Amino acid sequence: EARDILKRPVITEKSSEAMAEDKYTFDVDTRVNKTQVKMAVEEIFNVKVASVNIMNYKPKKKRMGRYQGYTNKRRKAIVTLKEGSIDLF
Amino acid sequence: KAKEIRDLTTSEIEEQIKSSKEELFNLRFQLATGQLEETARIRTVRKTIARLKTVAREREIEQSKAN
Amino acid sequence: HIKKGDNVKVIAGKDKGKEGKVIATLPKKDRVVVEGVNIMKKHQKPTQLNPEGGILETEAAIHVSNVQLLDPKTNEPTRVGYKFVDGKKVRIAKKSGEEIKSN
Amino acid sequence: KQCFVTGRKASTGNRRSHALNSTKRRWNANLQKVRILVDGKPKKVWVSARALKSGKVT
RNA sequence: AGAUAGAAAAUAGGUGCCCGUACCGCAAACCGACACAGGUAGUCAAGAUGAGAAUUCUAAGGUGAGCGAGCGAACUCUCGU
RNA sequence: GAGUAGCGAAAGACGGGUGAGAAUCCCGUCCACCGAUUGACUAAGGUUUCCAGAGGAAGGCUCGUCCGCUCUGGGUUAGUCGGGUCCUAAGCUGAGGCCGACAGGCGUAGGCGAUGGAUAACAGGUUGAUAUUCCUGUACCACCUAUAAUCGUUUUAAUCGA
RNA sequence: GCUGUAAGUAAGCUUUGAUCCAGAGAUUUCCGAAUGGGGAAACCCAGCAUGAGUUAUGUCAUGUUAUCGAUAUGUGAAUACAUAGCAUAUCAGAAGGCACACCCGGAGAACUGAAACAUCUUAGUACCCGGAGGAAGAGAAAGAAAAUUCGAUUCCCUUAGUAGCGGCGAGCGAAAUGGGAAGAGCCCAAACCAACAAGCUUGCUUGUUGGGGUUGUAGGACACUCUAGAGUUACAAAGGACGACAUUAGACGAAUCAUCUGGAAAGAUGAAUCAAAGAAGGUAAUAAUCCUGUAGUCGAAAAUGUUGUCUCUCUUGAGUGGAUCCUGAGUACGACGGAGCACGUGAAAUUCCGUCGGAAUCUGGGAGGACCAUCUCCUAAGGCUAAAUACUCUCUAGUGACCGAUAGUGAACCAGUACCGUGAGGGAAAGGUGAAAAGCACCCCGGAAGGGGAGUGAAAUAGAACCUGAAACCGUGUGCUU
Repeated sequence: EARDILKRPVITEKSSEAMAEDKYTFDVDTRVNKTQVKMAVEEIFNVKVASVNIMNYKPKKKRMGRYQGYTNKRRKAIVTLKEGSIDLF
Repeated sequence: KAKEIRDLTTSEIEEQIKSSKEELFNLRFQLATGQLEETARIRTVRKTIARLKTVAREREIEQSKAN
Repeated sequence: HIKKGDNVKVIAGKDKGKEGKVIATLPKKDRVVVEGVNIMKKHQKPTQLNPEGGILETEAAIHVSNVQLLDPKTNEPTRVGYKFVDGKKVRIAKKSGEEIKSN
Repeated sequence: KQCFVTGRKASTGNRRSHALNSTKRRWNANLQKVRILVDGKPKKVWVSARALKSGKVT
């Protein structure tokens, strides 16, 4: 726990526009709350977060060849830390 | 490689599970950021954590059943 | 059945009465690639991995039913049996004594 | 709806006519509600009037 | 009714979770098998004329309709005399 | 049947550009239609059709360089908005109970259930896609901790309450 | 050698024994009887205890909390005891699913046949629900019968489409005998009992405490006299301890070479060989001798069915009198209405249900198709019971004058899927390049799709929509015609 919920970071144009500011973007597990996220990040990177925002993305249709599928459901969190710098190197 | 793990006391074993879980995080954070290259390290540490938890279960289950 | 690196003769195909050393086994289609056997002419296209290309002359696989080990003594095509030396299934040329498969 | 004691319960059969035309019918027990002694405490239950002919204590 | 030695007061610091949020919605994303002349609750709804949310033109703002180019016969359709 | 019927209400013209190809795509000027609406919102419903690049087989009643099409990569941020959280109507369920050939039906206490009642955030800026959600400004509602300027038998109080 | 399909390119792993294959174990999100409360399955929202976290609050983790049922404690009304009722604790107690089968019940059609139709038939069939069990039901004579006995039951063959029942219409239709498979028998109530044990006052009564003995040669107590094998499939009922084959991985396993044609031989030709193996499938064509195997033999750490025993656990066996006593009560049975018997209410036995009545106790009771008298047989009204028998969701091995892609499953292929319907439900179409992917390097026209060379291949009118490639149909030439 506190490391199993941060699945991956998100590197995209909108996330990096948010990295110009102190907002960092992560791909978190689908069964966590803002609280559980704040704690995990401030535990790992030793940062002090001010706020965090969460959104749930629906499974998207993906056709691979002749077989249709659906992508996995996602939950994304945006942090806006005041003290610190999550370095994604 | 579960011999020395049996040789290891139940304490730092739980700490080994802990450390390997940390490593795994770092590997998958770097696979995403596209700085990994050694993508098979993920499976070896998954092996390692799996064995470490199996040994941890065997450690507590002998005691539970026998006294 | 034969081994990964022994020397065998071929009895099927355009290649018969010819020796050569086995280079790969492929145990799920029962097919070996011997040396020189089945020379192929494959048209490889200029790509990124392969800068250019051409007509490669690689070797193709053949069914294990088309090759045979040679008697280490008399170099004659022979079957292969087994004997239990110290409980180990080691091989015999079936017309003479022990047959060595080290590489 | 059975008799608490015996078990006399209902049964199906036929109402037959003079032309032997048949319709389904039923035959119920003469079940009467009586307060008898059950499991110690008195209780009201259905009991047939043939079981009350001789043997039951109200 | 009970319950209890406690904080209200005139401050200063912190904490506030889960689900929905794109897009269409008098419509080529909806109900009509269709990029269908039908149906689809509610809110805002300007100027000139008027009694008016009528009527004609226009503002804000949208749009030129997923086939065309000719010739202007018969015969149908819509319209005027 | 036949290269026949049909091409699904309507105003287009022209200059420039793009391309293998242009009445049909992009830009511009003029013209025209709606305007208690073909305009702006928001529900129900549909779910990715949304945005940026790229493509042209197929789908678009023609063509197509175009698109609600295809490929790639992206996009939905709330203590205050609508719900959950609070309340209940019509109905639906219903422990025990009543009735029932079995199946089961009915029903009390109690629950569920908005189309209703009660509830604290406004303006401006902002990108290709979001914004009472993000940011700037200023607020408000609950909750907790430290402190309190003396409320004062802790029965009554500063005041705690079905 | 491996990293499934399923290709990939990239990191790896593996003789220090990987991937595999068997046995055992661990983990096993969420929903679902779903069970903490709710709910539009796969989601929300909690109480309690313990822990994590925080200065605290928020937050999190792990347990626990449904309803009946049984039992055990408390507490306890209208009411005085008491009884409801409440509250705890416990309990591998119950739920639900299914194989679209077989079995036993509850309840029960209709079309149809009668050349109409109502009795009748369809048919106690279909469909419903309730129980099951691997089998179930039945089962130790109140029997069959006229010699006596299948001496329990079931099932098969025959009796036999006979006897019979039938608006005597359409139809329906036995049983005994005899021939077989398989066979097995038992336990209780009652009397009585030294007692025991409570009531009630020790006079007795009643109890499960227990014994006792369960049967027609009439059995048992009784009184005599006498004497210490079973079995967990009924016959009480538990479980360690040794073996024995078999089954959920496997191992060994005989004997062929040459030429010819070929793209390749297993074919042809010649010469051999093995066979407890010439089952079968592969292999570049048709193989007993090339490969996987086959006959034969061998083989389990383990976890199972199974079985020999050794334990173990149980424990009375008879006779003779027969004075008394006992032998299954609202029962048999009768009446009424129905149902069941092959048997339609009939002369209607035999048998069951509802409703009223209602018996005998061996010096008795029931049956022998109205029936009786006599004879013969049996001994009800309590219980248990394996085998022969029915069926196949499975698993294992194998078989087929069964099907070969409009067939055979609806389904050879990501099929109960596209799709259709609000929903029950309905429900497709679609296999084949080659031996090997060798899947067409380059060049030429074209934006591309295509093509034309060159090359791969035996073959490319085998180039991926790919084996063979018919007909309808559409074209391009033309000899003879108009």
